[PDB]
Amino acid sequence: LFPPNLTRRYFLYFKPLSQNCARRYRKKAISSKPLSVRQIKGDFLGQLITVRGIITRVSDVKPAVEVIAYTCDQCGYEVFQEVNSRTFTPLSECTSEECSQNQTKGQLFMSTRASKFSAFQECKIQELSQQVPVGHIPRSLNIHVNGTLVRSLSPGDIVDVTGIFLPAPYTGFKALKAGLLTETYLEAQFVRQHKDVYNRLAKSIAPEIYGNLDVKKALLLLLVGGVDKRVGDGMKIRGDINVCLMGDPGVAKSQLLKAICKISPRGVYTTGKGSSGVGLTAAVMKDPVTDEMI
Amino acid sequence: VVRDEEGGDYTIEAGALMLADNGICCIDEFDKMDISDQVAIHEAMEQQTISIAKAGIHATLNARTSILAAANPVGGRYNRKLSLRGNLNMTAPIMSRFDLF
Amino acid sequence: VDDVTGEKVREAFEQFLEDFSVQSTEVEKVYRAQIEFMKIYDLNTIYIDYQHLSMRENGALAMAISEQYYRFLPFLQKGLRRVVRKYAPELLNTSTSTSPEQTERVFQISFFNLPTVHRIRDIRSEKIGSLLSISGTVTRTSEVRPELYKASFTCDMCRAIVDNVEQSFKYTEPTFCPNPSCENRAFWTLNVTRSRFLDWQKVRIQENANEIPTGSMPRTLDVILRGDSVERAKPGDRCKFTGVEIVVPDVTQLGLPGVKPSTTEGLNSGVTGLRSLGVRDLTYKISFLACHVISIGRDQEVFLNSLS
Amino acid sequence: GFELSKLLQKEHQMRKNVIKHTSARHSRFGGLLSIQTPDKTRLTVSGSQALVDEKIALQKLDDSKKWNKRIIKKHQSVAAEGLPNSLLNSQTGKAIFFTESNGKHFKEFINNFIDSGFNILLHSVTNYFTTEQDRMVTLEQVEYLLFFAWFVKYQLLRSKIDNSADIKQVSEALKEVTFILVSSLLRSAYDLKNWTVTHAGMIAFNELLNLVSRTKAAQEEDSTDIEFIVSRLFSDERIQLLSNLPKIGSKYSLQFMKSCIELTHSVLKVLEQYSDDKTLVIIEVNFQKVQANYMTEPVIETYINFLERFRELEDDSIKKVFSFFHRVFVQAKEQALLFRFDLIILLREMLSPDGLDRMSRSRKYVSQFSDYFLARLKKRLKKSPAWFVGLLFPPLHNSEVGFYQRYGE
Amino acid sequence: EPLRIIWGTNVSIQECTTNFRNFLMSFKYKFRKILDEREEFINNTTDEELYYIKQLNEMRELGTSNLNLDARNLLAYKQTEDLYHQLLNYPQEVISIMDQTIKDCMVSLIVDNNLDYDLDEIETKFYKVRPYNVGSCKGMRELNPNDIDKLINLKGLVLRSTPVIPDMKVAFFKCNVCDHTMAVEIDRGVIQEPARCERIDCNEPNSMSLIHNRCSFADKQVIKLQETPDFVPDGQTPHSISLCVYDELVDSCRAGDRIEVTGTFRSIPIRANSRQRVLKSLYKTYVDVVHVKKVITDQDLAKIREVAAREDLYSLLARSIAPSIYELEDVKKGILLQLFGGTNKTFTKGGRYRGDINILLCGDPSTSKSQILQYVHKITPRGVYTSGKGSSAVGLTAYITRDVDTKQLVLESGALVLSDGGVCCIDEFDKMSDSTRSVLHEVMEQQTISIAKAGIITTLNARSSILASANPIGSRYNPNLPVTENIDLPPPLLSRFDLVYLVLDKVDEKNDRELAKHLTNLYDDVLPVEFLTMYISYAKEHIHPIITEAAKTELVRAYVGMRKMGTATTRQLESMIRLAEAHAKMKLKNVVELEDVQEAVRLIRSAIKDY
DNA sequence: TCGTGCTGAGTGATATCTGCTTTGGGTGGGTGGGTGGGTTGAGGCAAT
DNA sequence: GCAGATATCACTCAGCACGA
Ligand SMILES: Nc1ncnc2c1ncn2[C@@H]1O[C@H](COP(=O)(O)OP(=O)(O)OP(=O)(O)O)[C@@H](O)[C@H]1O
Ligand SMILES: Nc1ncnc2c1ncn2[C@@H]1O[C@H](COP(=O)(O)OP(=O)(O)O)[C@@H](O)[C@H]1O
Ligand SMILES: [Mg+2]
Ligand SMILES: [Mg+2]
Ligand SMILES: [Zn+2]
Ligand SMILES: [Zn+2]
Ligand SMILES: [Zn+2]
Repeated sequence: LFPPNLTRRYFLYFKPLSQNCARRYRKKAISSKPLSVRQIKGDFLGQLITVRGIITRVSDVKPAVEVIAYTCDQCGYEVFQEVNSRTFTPLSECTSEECSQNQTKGQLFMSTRASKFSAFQECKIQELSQQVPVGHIPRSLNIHVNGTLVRSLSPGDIVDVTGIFLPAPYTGFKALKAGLLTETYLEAQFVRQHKDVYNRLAKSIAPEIYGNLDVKKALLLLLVGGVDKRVGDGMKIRGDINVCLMGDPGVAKSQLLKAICKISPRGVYTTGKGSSGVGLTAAVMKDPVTDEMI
Repeated sequence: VVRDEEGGDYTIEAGALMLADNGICCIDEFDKMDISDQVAIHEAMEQQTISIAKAGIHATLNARTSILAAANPVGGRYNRKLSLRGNLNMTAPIMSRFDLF
Repeated sequence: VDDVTGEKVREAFEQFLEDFSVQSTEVEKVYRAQIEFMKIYDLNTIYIDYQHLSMRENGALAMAISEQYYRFLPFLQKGLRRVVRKYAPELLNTSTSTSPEQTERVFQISFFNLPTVHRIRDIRSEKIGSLLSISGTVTRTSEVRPELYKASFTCDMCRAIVDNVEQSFKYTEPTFCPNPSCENRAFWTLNVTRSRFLDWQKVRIQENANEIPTGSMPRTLDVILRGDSVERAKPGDRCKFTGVEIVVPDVTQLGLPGVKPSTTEGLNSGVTGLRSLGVRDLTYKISFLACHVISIGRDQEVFLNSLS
Repeated sequence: GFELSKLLQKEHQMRKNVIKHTSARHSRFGGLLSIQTPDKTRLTVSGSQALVDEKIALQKLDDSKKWNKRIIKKHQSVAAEGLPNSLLNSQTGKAIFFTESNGKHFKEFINNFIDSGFNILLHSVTNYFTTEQDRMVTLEQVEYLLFFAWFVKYQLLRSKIDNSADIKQVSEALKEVTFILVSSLLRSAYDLKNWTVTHAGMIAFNELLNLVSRTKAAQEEDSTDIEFIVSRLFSDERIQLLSNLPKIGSKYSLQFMKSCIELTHSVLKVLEQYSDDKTLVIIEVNFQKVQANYMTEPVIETYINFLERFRELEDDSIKKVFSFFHRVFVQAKEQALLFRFDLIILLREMLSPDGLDRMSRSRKYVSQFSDYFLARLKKRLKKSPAWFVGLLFPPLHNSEVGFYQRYGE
Repeated sequence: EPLRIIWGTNVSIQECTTNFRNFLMSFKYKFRKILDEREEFINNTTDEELYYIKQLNEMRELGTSNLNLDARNLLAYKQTEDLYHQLLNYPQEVISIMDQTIKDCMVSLIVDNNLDYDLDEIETKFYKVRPYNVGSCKGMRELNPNDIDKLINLKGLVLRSTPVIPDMKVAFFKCNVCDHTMAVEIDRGVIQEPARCERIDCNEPNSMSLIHNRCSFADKQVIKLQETPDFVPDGQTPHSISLCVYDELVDSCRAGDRIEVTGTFRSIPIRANSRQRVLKSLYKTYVDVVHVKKVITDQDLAKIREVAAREDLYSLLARSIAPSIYELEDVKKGILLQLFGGTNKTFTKGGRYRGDINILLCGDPSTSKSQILQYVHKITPRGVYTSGKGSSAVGLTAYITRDVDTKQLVLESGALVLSDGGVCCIDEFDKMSDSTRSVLHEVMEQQTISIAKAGIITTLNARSSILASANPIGSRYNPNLPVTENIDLPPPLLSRFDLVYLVLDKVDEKNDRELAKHLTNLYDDVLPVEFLTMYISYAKEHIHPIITEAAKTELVRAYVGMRKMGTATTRQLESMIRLAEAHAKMKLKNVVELEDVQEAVRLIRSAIKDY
């Protein structure tokens, strides 16, 4: 009656073969062995492999149709069409046995309330700085995420993604003029993420630095950011303990600055000039391409 | 000179001294105007014509306009002791051009 | 099948144009006098005050013309032509040796003094085909172009002639040859000499700055002027137009000889279903056909003559 | 102004009726209805308006069907037979609009001519073409008959409107020679199957019947002379021809059917009047037998086909068709003839809100005829279960059950 | 008897219609209070009345075709508990049923009540319902395929809206042969065109043509919504979702506004190419909006008029404008009179005169200057918190740019222009280049800015009040030297300002003690701000003082006396006029009395300070 | 009074056919590819 | 190999006149 995929409400994923299991039972693990975008060649197409890299782009979740459902205004019968490619052609005339025996030219109309959809995301993974050979530029590999794995990848993250390396055959006239070159992608299947108190917590601001105990106490107070910010009928009182360290060259200021500034979960070390072209506070620059002040 | 709308070719767009042909033009704060802009109205004041030789637009327009302006002193208030030229940053040519003060 | 309502509106318009009069300082027929004025001075446009229309016939005529103007416009022109024939026969035709170029005069009716004035932001789709007045600032003015009004084609097979073909929005050619024997159905040649053309000018207007909400981008609109109302609006100044709000289709989809077919992220899908649009969809764009334009803002003897 | 206001008020009512079928939301809003029939099956109908009203849902389901049965309409233009455009092929309602002055001048000219010399012209023409009947060409026949009919109709209307004018100005209309000529032309046209001149003769005969009825009503004492003329025009052959005329009219143009309706109504009225007044003799003529000759399936088919175009029809035509329907239904009690299905569909279409105007004169007749027909049909259906299937197929012609089929006993 | 049923479900449409009609017919707000565990708040007048009957009657009297609906009200009733779930899960069918039921209810109300209202107006009017408050507000990053074709609630910031787009509703066809006209409906964006003329006499096939200018049309608009900055998880580019609004909701939300929208989360295919039926497998997601909410009564007027009778109204308002600031009564009073503003004058045979007041707050650093700036910035309906060295000459007035979408030359509104009718705020006036300050010369004098450059010659109205602050050249203010030296700024500029205050942080054993006790309690009643805003708005809109002879007789005296003791120019007299008019506005008087002008002159002398 | 064989007429389905690009521009991209091509100049504004 | 616009041919149906 209806296609089997329509009734399915689960997603099947494959977990790679861990190295420990392979060594335990005297076997070699090809899927779990991490690779780089450089080493993913055409020979690996159609296999379950793992890729190590940094995510550099993610897309919004969009519904990718899997089984379209139509309704005939004459029969009252529903027609289901499987879609398993980047493109499909909608049905026009009913193919039901009722429209055949009566040979009525009933029209099929799409109904999104009965179709099947799967969350879709497209991402990009790039090589780490430790995998690019000298004189070569980093490469990027597209990743497709379907099912429940969507939203498990975010920009700027180091991951070990296992998936199926498949091509994407072209359709229509594009196939003839495109040639034999095939655009490939990765179908994600698994993702692994690479993850006197006062005096004591003061002499530990930069154990390496020797002197400046009171200064270290002040930096600890800065770290705590001690305040209970008070907002009444609109008045706002700042809750930040600013501090400055003047003196002469030689005293341990910059070392203290980088230690104190690494200790906090969030920090930004910059010179008085600012972060590159834009100076400290902010600046408006003409867009090189769009010529719009940004 | 601004590129033509829906065109790759430049064209001349009128200005304040062109829309006021055979009319009176008003400038509120003459002193605050930059020196670069002040010298712009030098040919229109006496020659009564504007000549531009910008991109492939060689032309000689006509602006027969009377210009009336209001200016503040160099400082905050008019100094009785200093002369007119002393009070205003305007130099000899512009002052000579003006009919009355 | 004739349109009874259209003919009745035509008769009412004829009666209004004929018998209407206004008390002067004497009583004189305003519109018969105006028609005589045109006859003497060879004018095409006849200006009609909307308040006069509303005054007469309990306002039913005014309601009919205002609510549905695109529908009733041809009937008004028919009534005007009948009145002109009745009173000034020679005005119908266009004006040492004989001249064979005597074409029909294309009269134009201009309505003004509308009780209400709208804004570009107040334009809505509920009032397409209605008589309304708007105000704006002229931002651009395209050059005057000739517009194909009533074409005249000759068959390429038997060299027949088919005349008085009405062009709606695109280049429209005949379909069936009038000659019973000929088999031609799609091959025609335009007779550019026997055709008729109208002056055409497109004017873009943006809503006046003060009317705009604070910190909002002005909204633009396209206005079409024809006949004697060309090169009246000028860039920069502020003008008051009166006319009919129309909607222009995407003519490329309908099928144009030589041309090939064809913010919102795919949501601007038009309407499909016509036989002409085999698989394509037609999208619309609002415009404005203006019939009246108003500008909101040598020697001694010449000036003295003007002075009263 | 008053006419324009009335027309605008009618258009507003039509717009209000149309608005009831339009959705408040836009086209792409969506919404699918699933209407289940009694045999546990559901059909899908789209549209917002179909959700609330079942009639709209069924109507849309009907319209969605693509296949259409054939309709072949072979019609010949007047130019093919060398005739000019006239009432024969023009629309029933096409009216040439006149200015006040032009209309007044036209009225004055026609009135003067009729008062002056219509009789002499008709006498001369009829004598000349009686001398030359054989070589008549269709054009001349049609023109003469149309002129006669138009002038007689205009004189009748003028007499009805005002009594100042006289009805004797068309005296030659009742003169015997003209009647014989018209009858001979009509008979020849019927024999030779020339439908255009047949239609013209039908119109002329209708006008002659109207004239004779009006003159008899005006002066019954002097009608004794008129009684002579009627005896001639109701000959057995003529009666058969008139009875057959409606039967063939079904498969022809609308104007021919309108003329058939007019002629049948006039003939029935005159026959009833004369039968009631005195003993009608051509063979004594009884209204019952002539009425029976007019009750046949093709006549009802022609009438139904005529009423299918009620949208373009006038009030008088609707009144006349429904008067004949009442005659057949009640006077002769032949309800079996009208127990068809096309009539039911037509009645529902005309009584529907989108159909005939509710605030209209004809709707009274339509509603009354409906009420009566529905009541009688319900009674018969309760009595005879088998009629549930008889409503579709045409009546039988079998001797064994024909009597029971028709009269129910 | 065929049974109408919503496709894919088992809900009878007749049941929905009857339940909704019953709910509308008999619903009292007391049920809503009972549901929310607010039983003790039930009154006997508003909660004992047929809510939606009054709503529909008001609709009819005002001639409107809209009824806003609350889903929680549906939950409150007994018969419409399942209708809430049905509306949530099948929004389109339920919405259509509700619209039709509303129209039927209006018709039945008119007919049964035996009113004289003509049925024509209601019959031809389309009625639409706009449900809102339909549940928790989903995030723009939490919409999954599961939630397709269901009613959701969103909140975001409007980024850009397209112009009005005409959407066809009913098509119009005319036969080319017999000139017969018929109208056909449109279903799912498809014209149900006829194959041949519908007339019987004329049946020529393919002779029907579409008359473009006689088809009925509706309004369509496309908006882009950006999620609120708070929802951003880890500081990336915020996502955006497209919205569609039709009919009334068109031109309801402007660019750069925070709105809450309820609609259906729809999905639609995208065609791969223009000239084929082929479709992409990825569907476009968007929202079909059905409701939008942008995030005076006689009783209030009777209440407001009661405050004006209070003798100590001046002190009350001056103490409520800035509750936190301590012992700055004169500064607060001066600030308050700026919010009210002078009196507007339309004046032909010349130019318009505007009653806008400019105040300068220059003094020692630690005193509450910026705090008052923020406090006033909150109150005013319009205003830009521009600072020193963070704003440019062009940035304040207007910026010439081009519109990419339209490819036309347009101009943006600067800080001063964006404050039209409000009060502009400047923090560091001294730390501003004189090149930019020259812009303010025209704003404070003519209340307009004229720009002529690169083909754009137009004037933008900048009818705004300026409130600036400055700090002394030194670390503090030195009383010994004159004012023109301590604060910087050109001497002439200081004369333009209507009032120029001078607040200094003197050192004392009691003032400092009281201030410390006041700023430490954070770890004499004041009016609530909500009522104060209404007060000032009513005063600014309705009242319009007119000067009296007694005012002039002594205003001439005051101005001549000010000039005699000696800086004092006509601007001071105009400032006195504006201040006297503004103070009268506070007490809701149409005539300026001697007392108000006396207070104005009193304020002016005691601002610079009476050495 | 009527029944049926012959005819012209008109759709329905199916045969060949052209076309399968197309296009200047960065909210169409660069895993679509350069044998499909894109070659300014003035004026305004931030930085200083 | 694929979708769309176009034109070709073949088959079947409602009317017509005559003969039963
Ligand atoms: N108390 C101390 N304990 C340990 N090392 C110290 C101490 N004082 C100074 N130093 C050493 O002095 C050297 C000074 O170099 P450093 O990077 O600190 O420069 P700086 O003068 O502090 O920087 P800047 O002047 O650029 O802010 C560092 O190597 C630091 O190790
Ligand atoms: N009279 C006062 N009332 C309330 N707070 C005060 C007062 N005087 C000083 N302060 C406090 O001192 C601080 C002064 O900072 P700020 O107002 O930014 O000074 P400025 O803006 O003039 O540099 C404020 O945060 C405020 O809490
Ligand atoms: Mg350092
Ligand atoms: Mg400050
Ligand atoms: Zn089907
Ligand atoms: Zn030809
Ligand atoms: Zn037709």
